[PDB]
Amino acid sequence: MRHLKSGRKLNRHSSHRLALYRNQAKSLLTHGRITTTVPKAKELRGFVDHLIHLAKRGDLHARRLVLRDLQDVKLVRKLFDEIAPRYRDRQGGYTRVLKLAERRRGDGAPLALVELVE
Amino acid sequence: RRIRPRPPRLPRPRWR
Amino acid sequence: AKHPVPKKKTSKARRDARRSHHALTPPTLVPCPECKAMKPPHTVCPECGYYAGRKVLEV
Amino acid sequence: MNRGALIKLVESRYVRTDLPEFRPGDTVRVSYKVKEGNRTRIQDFEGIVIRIRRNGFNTTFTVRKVSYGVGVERIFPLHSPLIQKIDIVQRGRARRAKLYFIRNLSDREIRRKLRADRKRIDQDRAAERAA
Amino acid sequence: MKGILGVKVGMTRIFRDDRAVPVTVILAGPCPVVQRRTPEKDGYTAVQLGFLPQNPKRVNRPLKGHFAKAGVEPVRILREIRDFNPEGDTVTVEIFKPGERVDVTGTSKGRGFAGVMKRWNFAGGPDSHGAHKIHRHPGSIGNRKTPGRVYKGKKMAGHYGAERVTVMNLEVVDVIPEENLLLVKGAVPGPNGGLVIVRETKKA
Amino acid sequence: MIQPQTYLEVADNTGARKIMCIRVLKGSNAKYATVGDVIVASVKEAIPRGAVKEGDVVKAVVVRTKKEIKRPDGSAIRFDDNAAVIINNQLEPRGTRVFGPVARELREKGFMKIVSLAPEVL
RNA sequence: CGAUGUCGGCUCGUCGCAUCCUGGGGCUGAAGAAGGUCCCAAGGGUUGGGCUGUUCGCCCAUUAAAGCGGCACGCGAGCUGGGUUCAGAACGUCGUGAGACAGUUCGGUCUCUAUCCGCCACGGGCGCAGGAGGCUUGAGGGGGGCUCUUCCUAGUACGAGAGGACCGGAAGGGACGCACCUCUGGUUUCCCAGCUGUCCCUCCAGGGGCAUAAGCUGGGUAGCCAUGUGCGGAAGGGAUAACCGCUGAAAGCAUCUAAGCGGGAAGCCCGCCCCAAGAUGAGGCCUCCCACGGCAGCCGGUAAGGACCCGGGAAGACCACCCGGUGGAUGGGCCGGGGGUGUAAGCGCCGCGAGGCGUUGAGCCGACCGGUCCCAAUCGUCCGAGGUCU
RNA sequence: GAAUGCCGGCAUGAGUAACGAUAAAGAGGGUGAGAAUCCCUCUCGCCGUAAGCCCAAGGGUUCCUACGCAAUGGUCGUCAG
RNA sequence: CGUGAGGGAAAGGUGAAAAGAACCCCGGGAGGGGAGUGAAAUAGAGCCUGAAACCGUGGGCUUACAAGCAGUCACGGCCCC
Ligand SMILES: [Mg+2]
Ligand SMILES: [Mg+2]
Ligand SMILES: [Mg+2]
Ligand SMILES: [Mg+2]
Ligand SMILES: [Mg+2]
Ligand SMILES: [Mg+2]
Ligand SMILES: [Mg+2]
Ligand SMILES: [Mg+2]
Ligand SMILES: [Mg+2]
Ligand SMILES: [Mg+2]
Ligand SMILES: [Mg+2]
Ligand SMILES: [Mg+2]
Ligand SMILES: [Mg+2]
Ligand SMILES: [Mg+2]
Ligand SMILES: [Mg+2]
Ligand SMILES: [Mg+2]
Ligand SMILES: [Mg+2]
Ligand SMILES: [Mg+2]
Ligand SMILES: [Mg+2]
Ligand SMILES: [Mg+2]
Ligand SMILES: [Mg+2]
Ligand SMILES: [Mg+2]
Ligand SMILES: [Mg+2]
Ligand SMILES: [Mg+2]
Ligand SMILES: [Mg+2]
Ligand SMILES: [Mg+2]
Ligand SMILES: [Mg+2]
Ligand SMILES: [Mg+2]
Ligand SMILES: [Mg+2]
Ligand SMILES: [Mg+2]
Ligand SMILES: [Mg+2]
Ligand SMILES: [Mg+2]
Ligand SMILES: [Mg+2]
Ligand SMILES: [Mg+2]
Ligand SMILES: [Mg+2]
Ligand SMILES: [Mg+2]
Ligand SMILES: [Mg+2]
Ligand SMILES: [Mg+2]
Ligand SMILES: [Mg+2]
Ligand SMILES: [Mg+2]
Ligand SMILES: [Mg+2]
Ligand SMILES: [Mg+2]
Ligand SMILES: [Mg+2]
Ligand SMILES: [Mg+2]
Ligand SMILES: [Mg+2]
Ligand SMILES: [Mg+2]
Ligand SMILES: [Mg+2]
Ligand SMILES: [Mg+2]
Ligand SMILES: [Mg+2]
Ligand SMILES: [Mg+2]
Ligand SMILES: [Mg+2]
Ligand SMILES: [Mg+2]
Ligand SMILES: [Mg+2]
Ligand SMILES: [Mg+2]
Ligand SMILES: [Mg+2]
Ligand SMILES: [Mg+2]
Ligand SMILES: [Mg+2]
Ligand SMILES: [Mg+2]
Ligand SMILES: [Mg+2]
Ligand SMILES: [Mg+2]
Ligand SMILES: [Mg+2]
Ligand SMILES: [Mg+2]
Ligand SMILES: [Mg+2]
Ligand SMILES: [Mg+2]
Ligand SMILES: [Mg+2]
Ligand SMILES: [Mg+2]
Ligand SMILES: [Mg+2]
Ligand SMILES: [Mg+2]
Ligand SMILES: [Mg+2]
Ligand SMILES: [Mg+2]
Ligand SMILES: [Mg+2]
Ligand SMILES: [Mg+2]
Ligand SMILES: [Mg+2]
Ligand SMILES: [Mg+2]
Ligand SMILES: [Mg+2]
Ligand SMILES: [Mg+2]
Ligand SMILES: [Mg+2]
Ligand SMILES: [Mg+2]
Ligand SMILES: [Mg+2]
Ligand SMILES: [Mg+2]
Ligand SMILES: [Mg+2]
Ligand SMILES: [Mg+2]
Ligand SMILES: [Mg+2]
Ligand SMILES: [Mg+2]
Ligand SMILES: [Mg+2]
Ligand SMILES: [Mg+2]
Ligand SMILES: [Mg+2]
Ligand SMILES: [Mg+2]
Ligand SMILES: [Mg+2]
Ligand SMILES: [Mg+2]
Ligand SMILES: [Mg+2]
Ligand SMILES: [Mg+2]
Ligand SMILES: [Mg+2]
Ligand SMILES: [Mg+2]
Ligand SMILES: [Mg+2]
Ligand SMILES: [Mg+2]
Ligand SMILES: [Mg+2]
Ligand SMILES: [Mg+2]
Ligand SMILES: [Mg+2]
Ligand SMILES: [Mg+2]
Ligand SMILES: [Mg+2]
Ligand SMILES: [Mg+2]
Ligand SMILES: [Mg+2]
Ligand SMILES: [Mg+2]
Ligand SMILES: [Mg+2]
Ligand SMILES: [Mg+2]
Ligand SMILES: [Mg+2]
Ligand SMILES: [Mg+2]
Ligand SMILES: [Mg+2]
Ligand SMILES: [Mg+2]
Ligand SMILES: [Mg+2]
Ligand SMILES: [Mg+2]
Ligand SMILES: [Mg+2]
Ligand SMILES: [Mg+2]
Ligand SMILES: [Mg+2]
Ligand SMILES: [Mg+2]
Ligand SMILES: [Mg+2]
Ligand SMILES: [Mg+2]
Ligand SMILES: [Mg+2]
Ligand SMILES: [Mg+2]
Ligand SMILES: [Mg+2]
Ligand SMILES: [Mg+2]
Ligand SMILES: [Mg+2]
Ligand SMILES: [Mg+2]
Ligand SMILES: [Mg+2]
Ligand SMILES: [Mg+2]
Ligand SMILES: [Mg+2]
Ligand SMILES: [Mg+2]
Ligand SMILES: [Mg+2]
Ligand SMILES: [Mg+2]
Ligand SMILES: [Mg+2]
Ligand SMILES: [Mg+2]
Ligand SMILES: [Mg+2]
Ligand SMILES: [Mg+2]
Ligand SMILES: [Mg+2]
Ligand SMILES: [Mg+2]
Ligand SMILES: [Mg+2]
Ligand SMILES: [Mg+2]
Ligand SMILES: [Mg+2]
Ligand SMILES: [Mg+2]
Ligand SMILES: [Mg+2]
Ligand SMILES: [Mg+2]
Ligand SMILES: [Mg+2]
Ligand SMILES: [Mg+2]
Ligand SMILES: [Mg+2]
Ligand SMILES: [Mg+2]
Ligand SMILES: [Mg+2]
Ligand SMILES: [Mg+2]
Ligand SMILES: [Mg+2]
Ligand SMILES: [Mg+2]
Ligand SMILES: [Mg+2]
Ligand SMILES: [Mg+2]
Ligand SMILES: [Mg+2]
Ligand SMILES: [Mg+2]
Ligand SMILES: [Mg+2]
Ligand SMILES: [Mg+2]
Ligand SMILES: [Mg+2]
Ligand SMILES: [Mg+2]
Ligand SMILES: [Mg+2]
Ligand SMILES: [Mg+2]
Ligand SMILES: [Mg+2]
Ligand SMILES: [Mg+2]
Ligand SMILES: [Mg+2]
Ligand SMILES: [Mg+2]
Ligand SMILES: [Mg+2]
Ligand SMILES: [Mg+2]
Ligand SMILES: [Mg+2]
Ligand SMILES: [Mg+2]
Ligand SMILES: [Mg+2]
Ligand SMILES: [Mg+2]
Ligand SMILES: [Mg+2]
Ligand SMILES: [Mg+2]
Ligand SMILES: [Mg+2]
Ligand SMILES: [Mg+2]
Ligand SMILES: [Mg+2]
Ligand SMILES: [Mg+2]
Ligand SMILES: [Mg+2]
Ligand SMILES: [Mg+2]
Ligand SMILES: [Mg+2]
Ligand SMILES: [Mg+2]
Ligand SMILES: [Mg+2]
Ligand SMILES: [Mg+2]
Ligand SMILES: [Mg+2]
Ligand SMILES: [Mg+2]
Ligand SMILES: [Mg+2]
Ligand SMILES: [Mg+2]
Ligand SMILES: [Mg+2]
Ligand SMILES: [Mg+2]
Ligand SMILES: [Mg+2]
Ligand SMILES: [Mg+2]
Ligand SMILES: [Mg+2]
Ligand SMILES: [Mg+2]
Ligand SMILES: [Mg+2]
Ligand SMILES: [Mg+2]
Ligand SMILES: [Mg+2]
Ligand SMILES: [Mg+2]
Ligand SMILES: [Mg+2]
Ligand SMILES: [Mg+2]
Ligand SMILES: [Mg+2]
Ligand SMILES: [Mg+2]
Ligand SMILES: [Mg+2]
Ligand SMILES: [Mg+2]
Ligand SMILES: [Mg+2]
Ligand SMILES: [Zn+2]
Repeated sequence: MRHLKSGRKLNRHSSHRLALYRNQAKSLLTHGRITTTVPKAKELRGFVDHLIHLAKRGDLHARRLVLRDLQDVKLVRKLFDEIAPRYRDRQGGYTRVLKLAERRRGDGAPLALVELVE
Repeated sequence: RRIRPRPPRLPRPRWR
Repeated sequence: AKHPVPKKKTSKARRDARRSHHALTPPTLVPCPECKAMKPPHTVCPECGYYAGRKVLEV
Repeated sequence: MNRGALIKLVESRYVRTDLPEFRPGDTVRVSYKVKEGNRTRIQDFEGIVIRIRRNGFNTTFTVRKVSYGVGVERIFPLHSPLIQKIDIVQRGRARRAKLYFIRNLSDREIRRKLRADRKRIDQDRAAERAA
Repeated sequence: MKGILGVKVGMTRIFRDDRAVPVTVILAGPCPVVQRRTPEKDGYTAVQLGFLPQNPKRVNRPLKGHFAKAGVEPVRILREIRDFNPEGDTVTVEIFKPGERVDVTGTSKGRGFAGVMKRWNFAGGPDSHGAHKIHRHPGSIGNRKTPGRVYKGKKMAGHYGAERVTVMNLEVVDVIPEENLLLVKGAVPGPNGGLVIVRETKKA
Repeated sequence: MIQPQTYLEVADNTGARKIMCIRVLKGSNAKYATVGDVIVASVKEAIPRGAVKEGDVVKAVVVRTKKEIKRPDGSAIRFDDNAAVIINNQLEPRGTRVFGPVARELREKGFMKIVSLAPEVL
């Protein structure tokens, strides 16, 4: 069955699903708002809050750790120097998934937005 | 249980 | 298998009777508390961009 | 209603603190109570801890001896009321947490892969120096 | 015929006389009685117990009216115990002392759509030697022209679990009345956090 | 967990070296023989001029198993091999010594001669 | 014959009883134990191997026993394809020959999609005279039903001895079943570490991709598991079977019977567990709304409730079920704990160096036990009684 | 009214199997009546004795560009052999 | 369609006259709705007539305790004339 298992499969294998999260982390941290299907969005909250949290920490350890996923020294800088300080006083919940009302024409996929909170 | 072996009536269905 | 195959043509009754569950349910919709347009609940109103009091996206 | 807490409560009456700490690789001696016929004695079992699997009260550790040319592994509940005492007899430095790999090893091979944990030995001799 | 509602909490082993006894722990008490079935009124004899207090918001008028005929606070679950008429108007773990034997009733872990192997212990087919796509399949399900049909209750694949299961004659290892706990030697149906029924056994 | 076809080491001076289980003497249809259970076996390898020879059909008791045997105290004990000691129809050892530890379960099953002959009873 | 696929095996069974075992029996050329024989009994059970395509059979080791049979010699729109009907090839044999043989031998295409009935599951609809939320009785039906060993009685009754009980009483097994994950033992697709080659980020260090749909190797939580653990068969009440009687005529005797009454099986009925009021014969109990407006009817607005939508769930294919929706701990984050990995990086020190020591059980860290409104269950909408007649 | 008749039309199975290698996608920005499918960027993955390149057979305008989207494309199409 | 010899279809009808629908509206287009032509526009080009199967909308009667080659005989009920 499935009892007490955590983690959507998203019809991707191990590597592909990790990329899908990473390349969505880069895209969320680049523009601060991306539209996606509701499933991928809900899974995006936790993957990114970890990265934001680690930036809020700030040590060299946390930057190199976040570097395993984001891989972009300039983008990590944006995260630590501009993004993370916005949330020094916030206790988690740095992201937000609100649902949209129109669907994709091609496949009817229901969509939602994911944005970094104020 | 039949003691005299029973011959088959059909050949194996052979690809046309 | 050995290619199952229908025995009798299904009647105009039996195929229509099968389709008794095939009717669609009309989309479930509520008014938007800001602009009053019928929208799906728990979605950002696609006509004014508002949700939960404030504006969220440009429509 | 906290359910791990309730379970933690039930186990409390059986928990032990009196036993020393010891990691995989530590050679050790478990003085164990055995019921042989109509009497009960303290059979000792002395060997290398090759595994320690924690689950709160339900943690257990495995100790491996060589008895008369035959390997013997023995599993103990860490809070068994039949554990009289445990005596650390040597501190070994392992690199892994489970040491099943030492099953397929000669005696010389094991002495190389498991050297004396000098840091935990010196801490041991430094402790026990109480006044 | 004493009985009590409670949730199953988890499994452990205590130690008792140089023997480790596997137990499962049940938060049994306490259960206010909210209606009594009598032969005059209802034809049979049983006590309606309640369990777990509930947010009065979430309880509709008819249900809330039921509690008021008895002066019981809104509770989450209501359940009857048949041929039980306790003296007090609150059943607690105290009605069970160690040494006793109990029957425990609970909703089993649902395995969903179960194939014929997990459900009915069938053997399936070979995994080589020519076996063709029937590795977890049942085999024949009938005969031929006679009877030319499949027997009712023919064991097949389908849903399995999340059904009522009563496991019987379990020793009551301990009772912690201060905590409303109830130890029980062995296995009890249902997952942790599932509502079970503990009754006096029917064995010898 | 000894089942038919399982090879066992013989822990005694009966001549035998390996025996191969062909039956566990535990009633009608028992699946495996653990410590203390009796087995009929076939002598597959044996030293020359022993009390038993290659190809005999002997009985033996399983003294130690490579699957771990559990105990009511909560402990368990596995050995490095599956071993047995050739016995007679009166449960008595057919040799004069036994080699290597034997599980304490033999005593509770009534094999006191073997248990006394051992070097260690774990 | 405009096709009813043919042996054996595998799988899944079910039925019969001319009963292999377990239960109850009468006769015995029945001392006892153990047999023979016949009667009742189909509840459950009836092992694993060697040989041969084999069914069958013989044999090995056991067993309470290793039953015989029907179901298209049950079962190929379930599987197999060793045997047997194709085409190749050879041996013996027959034939001048082409070839042929209940004579051998090697080889040799078994079809993804279920319409109807049937079976396993799961819903939608209406109905059960008012509309609703709970809790229930159980007509009826299914599941289950096995058995061994040792010990006490007692080395007693019995027997020359050898042997060796009835009855009653305790303990421990085998196989099977239901549930369970504390323990034992698995898995644990990215939870941690180590490692090779190559490309890259950013030169060093540190890291990433790829080598599988985990590159590989050592480990591994919860969950799902069995090899692991708990529990089941019964107890018992009743009616009987064969069989044994009581009292007893017809028939002064006798007779278990013709009046009547006892006793008596693992079998029958209740009992145990599970389904169950579509049980249309649609049951019962507790509780909630209630005389709404307009021409056994109709159209509308409502009540108690309900549904929708959303956050979800050891529930689950969808559906259903269960939980929650800010007056909230439902999921996500975050903190604590658990647990896994087994001492991160950075720097210091030691060594020419690969390395080592220390900071340090550190660093990282899925699911488990919790806390915390930081993020997301916003705001709402639609249904929904006014109660037939004697 | 029947010939497993001939031609044609329309049903059934059924909203069912399938939609043609498990190399793999993600977002942002354009275009537009309309976009998962067209263009641009960045990220990610796949081939690299090829899944790159050049020639021969064969094919015969498929090449380039502009304007289009009924049908062809197994979906879509603003794109296209 | 076949390498080739060779095989070998389907496909007729607006109206007397194009007077073949300017212009307006919805639509991206297709398609419609108006206006207009004609004796006639379900003669509007997918065009005389326009059958049947087959699909669908509205209406009347009927149907969720019922056992069937589907009808037929009787009677009752409702709807219509
Ligand atoms: Mg499954
Ligand atoms: Mg499930
Ligand atoms: Mg799976
Ligand atoms: Mg969860
Ligand atoms: Mg993951
Ligand atoms: Mg998939
Ligand atoms: Mg995919
Ligand atoms: Mg898919
Ligand atoms: Mg990979
Ligand atoms: Mg996390
Ligand atoms: Mg830094
Ligand atoms: Mg990290
Ligand atoms: Mg929607
Ligand atoms: Mg589209
Ligand atoms: Mg036969
Ligand atoms: Mg043919
Ligand atoms: Mg087939
Ligand atoms: Mg096939
Ligand atoms: Mg099939
Ligand atoms: Mg049909
Ligand atoms: Mg028809
Ligand atoms: Mg119709
Ligand atoms: Mg039709
Ligand atoms: Mg049909
Ligand atoms: Mg816990
Ligand atoms: Mg050693
Ligand atoms: Mg070293
Ligand atoms: Mg329950
Ligand atoms: Mg199973
Ligand atoms: Mg099962
Ligand atoms: Mg099972
Ligand atoms: Mg098998
Ligand atoms: Mg198998
Ligand atoms: Mg095949
Ligand atoms: Mg095949
Ligand atoms: Mg198949
Ligand atoms: Mg296969
Ligand atoms: Mg068939
Ligand atoms: Mg029939
Ligand atoms: Mg269920
Ligand atoms: Mg018991
Ligand atoms: Mg748990
Ligand atoms: Mg609960
Ligand atoms: Mg030895
Ligand atoms: Mg000794
Ligand atoms: Mg024929
Ligand atoms: Mg013919
Ligand atoms: Mg025919
Ligand atoms: Mg045919
Ligand atoms: Mg046929
Ligand atoms: Mg055979
Ligand atoms: Mg008998
Ligand atoms: Mg008898
Ligand atoms: Mg007899
Ligand atoms: Mg006798
Ligand atoms: Mg005699
Ligand atoms: Mg008979
Ligand atoms: Mg029987
Ligand atoms: Mg062989
Ligand atoms: Mg042959
Ligand atoms: Mg034969
Ligand atoms: Mg016998
Ligand atoms: Mg017997
Ligand atoms: Mg046999
Ligand atoms: Mg049979
Ligand atoms: Mg047959
Ligand atoms: Mg076949
Ligand atoms: Mg066959
Ligand atoms: Mg068939
Ligand atoms: Mg073959
Ligand atoms: Mg063949
Ligand atoms: Mg052959
Ligand atoms: Mg001649
Ligand atoms: Mg000749
Ligand atoms: Mg001649
Ligand atoms: Mg021949
Ligand atoms: Mg023949
Ligand atoms: Mg012939
Ligand atoms: Mg032959
Ligand atoms: Mg070959
Ligand atoms: Mg069907
Ligand atoms: Mg039919
Ligand atoms: Mg059906
Ligand atoms: Mg229903
Ligand atoms: Mg009624
Ligand atoms: Mg009602
Ligand atoms: Mg209700
Ligand atoms: Mg009931
Ligand atoms: Mg009943
Ligand atoms: Mg019925
Ligand atoms: Mg019954
Ligand atoms: Mg029985
Ligand atoms: Mg005696
Ligand atoms: Mg004697
Ligand atoms: Mg007895
Ligand atoms: Mg059975
Ligand atoms: Mg666990
Ligand atoms: Mg586990
Ligand atoms: Mg485990
Ligand atoms: Mg484990
Ligand atoms: Mg990772
Ligand atoms: Mg660069
Ligand atoms: Mg480097
Ligand atoms: Mg690398
Ligand atoms: Mg690359
Ligand atoms: Mg590559
Ligand atoms: Mg790859
Ligand atoms: Mg490989
Ligand atoms: Mg890797
Ligand atoms: Mg692994
Ligand atoms: Mg686990
Ligand atoms: Mg685990
Ligand atoms: Mg088991
Ligand atoms: Mg008399
Ligand atoms: Mg009488
Ligand atoms: Mg008598
Ligand atoms: Mg009686
Ligand atoms: Mg019995
Ligand atoms: Mg019930
Ligand atoms: Mg009802
Ligand atoms: Mg009911
Ligand atoms: Mg009836
Ligand atoms: Mg009726
Ligand atoms: Mg009712
Ligand atoms: Mg009643
Ligand atoms: Mg569940
Ligand atoms: Mg669902
Ligand atoms: Mg769901
Ligand atoms: Mg409900
Ligand atoms: Mg609700
Ligand atoms: Mg609410
Ligand atoms: Mg609300
Ligand atoms: Mg929460
Ligand atoms: Mg939380
Ligand atoms: Mg730890
Ligand atoms: Mg270090
Ligand atoms: Mg370091
Ligand atoms: Mg370092
Ligand atoms: Mg230096
Ligand atoms: Mg740690
Ligand atoms: Mg932690
Ligand atoms: Mg609070
Ligand atoms: Mg609103
Ligand atoms: Mg005719
Ligand atoms: Mg035809
Ligand atoms: Mg013809
Ligand atoms: Mg025509
Ligand atoms: Mg035709
Ligand atoms: Mg057509
Ligand atoms: Mg069609
Ligand atoms: Mg259609
Ligand atoms: Mg469908
Ligand atoms: Mg179909
Ligand atoms: Mg295809
Ligand atoms: Mg499909
Ligand atoms: Mg494709
Ligand atoms: Mg490929
Ligand atoms: Mg594909
Ligand atoms: Mg593949
Ligand atoms: Mg490749
Ligand atoms: Mg895009
Ligand atoms: Mg912009
Ligand atoms: Mg597109
Ligand atoms: Mg488009
Ligand atoms: Mg894209
Ligand atoms: Mg795009
Ligand atoms: Mg694509
Ligand atoms: Mg980017
Ligand atoms: Mg190359
Ligand atoms: Mg190319
Ligand atoms: Mg050319
Ligand atoms: Mg061409
Ligand atoms: Mg081009
Ligand atoms: Mg086109
Ligand atoms: Mg197009
Ligand atoms: Mg065109
Ligand atoms: Mg298209
Ligand atoms: Mg195509
Ligand atoms: Mg365009
Ligand atoms: Mg051509
Ligand atoms: Mg041509
Ligand atoms: Mg031709
Ligand atoms: Mg025409
Ligand atoms: Mg327009
Ligand atoms: Mg316009
Ligand atoms: Mg266009
Ligand atoms: Mg137009
Ligand atoms: Mg017009
Ligand atoms: Mg006119
Ligand atoms: Mg007109
Ligand atoms: Mg006309
Ligand atoms: Mg006309
Ligand atoms: Mg004309
Ligand atoms: Mg016309
Ligand atoms: Mg209508
Ligand atoms: Mg109609
Ligand atoms: Mg009716
Ligand atoms: Mg009826
Ligand atoms: Mg009818
Ligand atoms: Mg009839
Ligand atoms: Mg008829
Ligand atoms: Mg009449
Ligand atoms: Mg009439
Ligand atoms: Zn709005």
